[PDB]
Amino acid sequence: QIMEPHDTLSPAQVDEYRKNGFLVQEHVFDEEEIELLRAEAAQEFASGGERVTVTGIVRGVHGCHLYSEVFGRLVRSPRLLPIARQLLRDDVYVHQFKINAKRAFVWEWHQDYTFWHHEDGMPAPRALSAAIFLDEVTEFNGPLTFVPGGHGSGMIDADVKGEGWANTLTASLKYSLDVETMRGLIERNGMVAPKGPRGSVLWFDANIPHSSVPNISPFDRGLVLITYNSVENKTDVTRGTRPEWLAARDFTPLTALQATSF
Amino acid sequence: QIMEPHDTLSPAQVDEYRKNGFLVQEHVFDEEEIELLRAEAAQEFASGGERVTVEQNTGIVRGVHGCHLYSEVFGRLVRSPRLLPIARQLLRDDVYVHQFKINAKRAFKGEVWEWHQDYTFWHHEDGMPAPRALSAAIFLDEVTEFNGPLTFVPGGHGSGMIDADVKGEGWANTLTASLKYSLDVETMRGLIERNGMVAPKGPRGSVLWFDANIPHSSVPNISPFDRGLVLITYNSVENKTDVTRGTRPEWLAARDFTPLTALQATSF
Ligand SMILES: O=C(O)CCC(=O)C(=O)O
Ligand code: PRO
Ligand code: PRO
Ligand SMILES: [O]
Repeated sequence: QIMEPHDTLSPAQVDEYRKNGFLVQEHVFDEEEIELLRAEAAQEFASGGERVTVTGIVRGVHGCHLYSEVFGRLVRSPRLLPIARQLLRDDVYVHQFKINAKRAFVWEWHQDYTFWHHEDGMPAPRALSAAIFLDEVTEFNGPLTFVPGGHGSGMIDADVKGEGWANTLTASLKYSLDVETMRGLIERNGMVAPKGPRGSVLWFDANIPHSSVPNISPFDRGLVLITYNSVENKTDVTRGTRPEWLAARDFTPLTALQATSF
Repeated sequence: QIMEPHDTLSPAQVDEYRKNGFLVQEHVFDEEEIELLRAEAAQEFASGGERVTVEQNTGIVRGVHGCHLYSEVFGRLVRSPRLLPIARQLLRDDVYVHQFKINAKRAFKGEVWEWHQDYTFWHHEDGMPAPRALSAAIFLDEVTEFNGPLTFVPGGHGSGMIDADVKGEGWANTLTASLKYSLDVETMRGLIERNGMVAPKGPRGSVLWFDANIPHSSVPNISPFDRGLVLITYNSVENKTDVTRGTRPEWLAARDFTPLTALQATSF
């Protein structure tokens, strides 16, 4: 049995990711694969307990690669792992895994690294996220939106609206970026909401500012977001404040799935 | 503590490797790193017992095999961030060590390596099912025209297995001056008349990457200079050898196919 030999990004793709802070690869996973991932997402939303977040409809579920065999395999996929290694220039592990159901009918502006630095003791922004598109992403179903090049600043200041971690994944975020700071970033660099078909992968930098608007449209915008971190960049578990299913503590380097008879 | 971020080959470098079947990177390891490896090699030649091979005319050391299984230093080298990411890159897979050897090719007494493709050996002796493997040869000494450099047929890997005459049952003569698989003389001449021969040179600490199927040879060293090479053969995990058709011990042909991970920088 055989897996396709590992594909990595071209030098122009790597340049684009480094310059913009994001990159889309279209049609990484096929329809049948996506539908497997959608079924498992639905299982996780149904049975995830305290790892589910909520009007009261599912907003997200966290940590599923620790609890689902299917998602545990996904993060080792040869479509994903080799690019994560290549971009981070290290062995890698999963810092965070989440499925953000942007149901058919806000995430405020933020840099992920800001969260992971302060909540989890991530020492440098040497991490990224791969967002797998379970639905077509269009202009109308609340696409992730970025300030391109906005990661080159580094961490940007934000008020800490909370003395807990409950508000880290609510509509009102613990470390939101203010209107004055964003207006500046946006006037300088612009805003971009990358689009793509079901099965695409959107890669984005831990430090890139991003947001998404409410989805009142008729279509869902399900994303599976896998955050890969450099093993060298492992979080300081002594500054960590969160459960495992938000901030991993097993730093074992990931290895790629091989083709087996089962 | 910080390891330098993993460096991979450029697209030009990869293209050169695929087209020629070999590639030199100069100055990968520094003198002090090489000296550590030289000292460990000397330990392995002194204590490897049955894993050590000697030259026939004289009894001086020819080779030692499997050291990554027995030396911690050599166990870490194979995981080095200077080596592992390139092997992963070139084999487009996770990888493991099929074979590890140190070929000492001393100053005046070092003997021939006749023309051979490594893959021919690994396929028939060890059950490697495709040539999706490569060797990284670390230069413990400057390799020059005169100290018996590995010599290749550039592009000679792109015909698969070439036809060889087999000498005997068993495997002792896989490591000798006269090899169990010797190449057909007219096919050799034809290969060479169309592709030429090249002996890559380079300073101490270089790495010479070469394809599992590239024809290669080396002459005796009559310089007053050693040519110690540490040869690490990485194989694709997908391409793991079929251990049911395997005829040799573990220190010639690995059985543990666990994918390798890179060394990190720790406080010890
Ligand atoms: O449409 C979505 O929100 C993606 C699919 C999903 O999250 C689910 O199957 O429950
Ligand atoms: O708390 C966290 O880590 C995730 C990622 C940024 C917003 N919510
Ligand atoms: O027997 C082997 O495996 C090595 C490679 C060719 C010569 N000796
Ligand atoms: O080799």
